[PDB]
Amino acid sequence: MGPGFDFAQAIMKKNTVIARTEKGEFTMLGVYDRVAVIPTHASVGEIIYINDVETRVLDACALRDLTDTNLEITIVKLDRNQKFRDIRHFLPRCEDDYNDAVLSVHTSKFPNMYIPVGQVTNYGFLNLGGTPTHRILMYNFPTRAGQCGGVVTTTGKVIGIHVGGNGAQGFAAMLLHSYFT
Repeated sequence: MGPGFDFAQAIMKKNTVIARTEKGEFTMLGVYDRVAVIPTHASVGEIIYINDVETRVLDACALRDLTDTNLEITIVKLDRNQKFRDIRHFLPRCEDDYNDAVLSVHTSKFPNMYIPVGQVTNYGFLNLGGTPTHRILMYNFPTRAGQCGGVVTTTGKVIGIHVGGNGAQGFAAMLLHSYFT
């Protein structure tokens, strides 16, 4: 509808796949080469389905901060025959608050879904499903099951991936440039 949705659509059309684990179907953001991200609660194993094709996982790292606190981001290297467009230059360098963000989801249940979530707070600490979690972004939208892995963007930045909600607010894990050097 406008330039927020334009940037979101550009990311979805080239930099997302549908990932399936034993824990469900997730939006998965490809960042560069064969490297992608997914919520840690997807429980990535040795094999994952990528657009319904059996794919070997070459490496998987569940990120934690230097206090040994969950960040809810798993970085996955896929045994895929094709690279992602390199979008690392759209990643923020530091923790921040944002205006006018879009959450974009693409799964079998929710194809071509875009949600204007509005203002995004650097929330910080969240007890996410019982697990202490840091670097959480919050937006005041009633996000639902099937949105995990959804990409959070502003115009010109890819800022996070959706990891949960409480019925009234949604929560994303930050993406930072330093995760992907």
